[PDB]
Amino acid sequence: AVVCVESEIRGDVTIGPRTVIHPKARIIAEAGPIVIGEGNLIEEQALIINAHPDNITPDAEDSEPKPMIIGTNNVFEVGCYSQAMKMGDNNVIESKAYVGRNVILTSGCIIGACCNLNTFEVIPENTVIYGADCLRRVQTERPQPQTLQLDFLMKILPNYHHLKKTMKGSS
Amino acid sequence: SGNKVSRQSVLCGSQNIVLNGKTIVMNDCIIRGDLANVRVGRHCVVKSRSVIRPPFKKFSKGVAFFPLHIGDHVFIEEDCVVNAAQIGSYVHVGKNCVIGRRCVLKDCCKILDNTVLPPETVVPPFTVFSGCPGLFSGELPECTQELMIDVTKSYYQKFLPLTQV
Amino acid sequence: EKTAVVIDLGEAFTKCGFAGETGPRCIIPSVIKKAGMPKPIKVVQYNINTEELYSYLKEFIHILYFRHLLVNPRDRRVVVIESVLCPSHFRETLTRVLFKYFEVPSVLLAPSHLMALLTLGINSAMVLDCGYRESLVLPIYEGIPVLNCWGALPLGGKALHKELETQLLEQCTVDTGQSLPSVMGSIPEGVLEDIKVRTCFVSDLTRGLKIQAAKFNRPSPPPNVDYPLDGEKILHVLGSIRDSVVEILFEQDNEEKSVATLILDSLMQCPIDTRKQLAENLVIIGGTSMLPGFLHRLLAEIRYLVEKPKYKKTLGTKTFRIHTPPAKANCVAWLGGAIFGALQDILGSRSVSKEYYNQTGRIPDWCSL
Ligand SMILES: Nc1ncnc2c1ncn2[C@@H]1O[C@H](COP(=O)(O)OP(=O)(O)O)[C@@H](O)[C@H]1O
Repeated sequence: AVVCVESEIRGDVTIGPRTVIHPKARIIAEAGPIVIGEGNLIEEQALIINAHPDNITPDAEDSEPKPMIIGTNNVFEVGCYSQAMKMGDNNVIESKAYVGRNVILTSGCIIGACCNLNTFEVIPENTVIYGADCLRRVQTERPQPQTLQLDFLMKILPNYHHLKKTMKGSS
Repeated sequence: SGNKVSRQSVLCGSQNIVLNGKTIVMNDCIIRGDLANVRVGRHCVVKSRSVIRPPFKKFSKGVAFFPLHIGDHVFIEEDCVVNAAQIGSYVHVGKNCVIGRRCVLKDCCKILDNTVLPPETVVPPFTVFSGCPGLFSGELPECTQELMIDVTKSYYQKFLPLTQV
Repeated sequence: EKTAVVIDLGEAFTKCGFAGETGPRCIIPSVIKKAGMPKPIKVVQYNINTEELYSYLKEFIHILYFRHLLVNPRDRRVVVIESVLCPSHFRETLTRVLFKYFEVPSVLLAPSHLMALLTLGINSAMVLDCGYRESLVLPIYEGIPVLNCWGALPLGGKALHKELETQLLEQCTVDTGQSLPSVMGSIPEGVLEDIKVRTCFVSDLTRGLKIQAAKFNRPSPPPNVDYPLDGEKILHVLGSIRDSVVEILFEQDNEEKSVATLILDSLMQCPIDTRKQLAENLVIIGGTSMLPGFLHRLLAEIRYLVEKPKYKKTLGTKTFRIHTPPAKANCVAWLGGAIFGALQDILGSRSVSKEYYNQTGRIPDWCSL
C-alpha cells in the first residue's frame, strides 16, 4: 500500500494491501483497530475515526472492545470523514460525506455528496442515495451491489490504479 | 514574487503549481496538484480549509480530466472542497463549495454556499448556477461582477500582508 | 404570422406556453423568488394590497416570460386564461401589469370552462372544475355559459391539504434515530402535495360506504407505506387515512353538498331542454381531478345520488357519460385557450386592444356599462 509520509495515521491499524493513502490523509484508529481493505484509495482531507470517546459520553455500558474494518474497492474521497464505517466490497464515499457511527456499509454503496449517514441504520446493498434527497433508496438495481455499481467502482478504480503507480513513483 | 502567500500551506510538485504575482493563498489548503499540472493566474485568491485537488490523471486509456485551470482576480472562500474546475476570468466561488469533476466554470460566474455541482456540470457565464444539485439559480450582473472581482483582487492584496509570514 | 402566448394562472400551479402547441411548454407553480423569503408568497392572492399584487404580478409574469417563454412581450398576442367569478380587482391588476409594464398587443381574459369545452370540440356540456381553492361548476349550452347556474365549494386541493395536515398531526408516529408527535407546529405544503399524489388515492363507492360505517361503530382497506422525510424524521402514514382524505372530499354532512352533488344542483337550476344534453356531455377538468379512481368514484357517486328521493323526481333516469379530453385534466383549459389563441382570424377583434385600454381604462366584465 502507499504508506504516504503525509498520510497521518494514529494507533494500531493493521492495514491491508492496495490501501493507497494519499497526502494529508489524517486518521485515527487507536481506540479501535481499523483494518484496511484491498483495492481502495484513501484520498486527501479524510478523517478515519475509532471509538467515539467520552466527549459525547456513551452512558450505556461502555465495554466496546470492538475494532473497525474495511473492504475491497471501497475508496473514500476528500472531505468525507470515516466515523467507524464497517464497509464491504466497493463502497465508495464521495466528497464531503458526513460519515455516521453505526452504518454497516454493504456493497454497491455510493455515498453521495453531503449525505450524512444514518446512525444505527443497516446500510443494505445495492442502494445509492441522492444528494439533496437524504435516504433516497433510488436505483435499487441500477446501483446494484455487484456487476453494476461495483463494476463502475472497479472502473473508477482503474484511474486509482494508474494514480497508485503514479503516486508511488512521484511520492 | 508578488504572491505573498502564507506559510502553513500544503502541496507537492513545486513546479506543478501555477500562481502568478499579487495572489493571496491561505493556510491549510492541501492542494495536491503534483502529478497533473495546477494552473492559476495573477491577483487570484483562495481561502483556508480548501483542499483543491487537481482533476485527474489527464492521460488515461480513453478520456481523462486535464491538469487544471484558474482565473485572474477570482476568489474561493473557506471550505471550498473544489475538484476539476476550470475557472475563467473574474470568477467567484462561495463558502463550503463543491466543484464537480470536469466543470468549465466560465467567466463572471458566481458559485453559492454549500453548492454541490455534479460531475461534468458546465456553468454558464454571468449566471450564478447554484443550489444543492445543479441549478441555474439566477442571473448575475456584468459590471458589478467585474468591479467586485477587481475589488476582490484589491482587498486580497491589501489584507494578506498581515498575519501571514 | 405571430403566435399567441396563452397564460393561465392558478393559486397552486400556473400554466403557460404558445398557441397551437399541444400541451404547455412549462407548468411553474404560483410561488415567487426573493431574498430573505423562507416561504415564497403566492402570486394569486385575493383581498390584499393593490400595489403589492401589482409588483408580485410584474415580477412573476416577468420571470415567466424570461424563463419559459423566451420572447419579448410585444411581438405576439396574449390570451390570459382566468376562470369565471375571479375577483375584479385581480383582473384589473393583471390588466394594469400587461398594459403598463409589458405593453402587449392585446389581452383576452377568456373564461376557463368555455375553452375546456372547446378542447372536446362539442358546443355544450357540464364542466366541473376541481381547482385548488374551490370547486366550480358552470354549465355551457351552445357555447354560451349558463352563468346564473353556478356552484362553489371550499373543497378543492386546499381542503385536502388541511385534512392531511390535521390528521397526520394527530397520528404523528415519527420514529426516532418512537411516536414523537407534534415535533413541529406546522408542516409545509410540498410534503403534503407529495403525500396527496404519491400516497393518497380515491376509494370506491362500496369502500366509501364502509368508511361511513367506520365513522361511528370498520375501515376495510389497510394498505400503507411508511413515507420518508429528510433529516431522519421518518413518519408512518396509515392505511385508513389514505381513504379518509378522499372521504371528506365526498362527504355530505346532512347538507347535501358534496363535490358530486354540486353537478346535480347546477343541473337542477338548468332549464328543462338543456337537462339531457348536459347529462349526455359531462367534462371533468381541474387539478384535483387527477387522482387514481377519482372519475370512477365520482360517476358512481353521481349515479348513487340519482335515485336519491330528493333529486330523482326532477331528474330520474339519465344517461350520464364523461368525456375524455385529448390532454391531461389538470391542463385542459390551457389547451382550449391554446386552440383559441391559434385562431388569429377573429382574435384581433374579439380580444381587448391595447389602444382601447390606454384611452379608456374600462375592462369588459359582466357588469353594467
Ligand atoms: N399529477 C397530479 N395528480 C393528482 N393531483 C394533482 C396532480 N397535479 C396537480 N394536482 C393537484 O391539483 C391542484 C392544482 O390545481 P390548479 O389547476 O392549480 O387549480 P387552479 O384552477 O386554481 O389553477 C393541486 O392542489 C394538486 O393537489
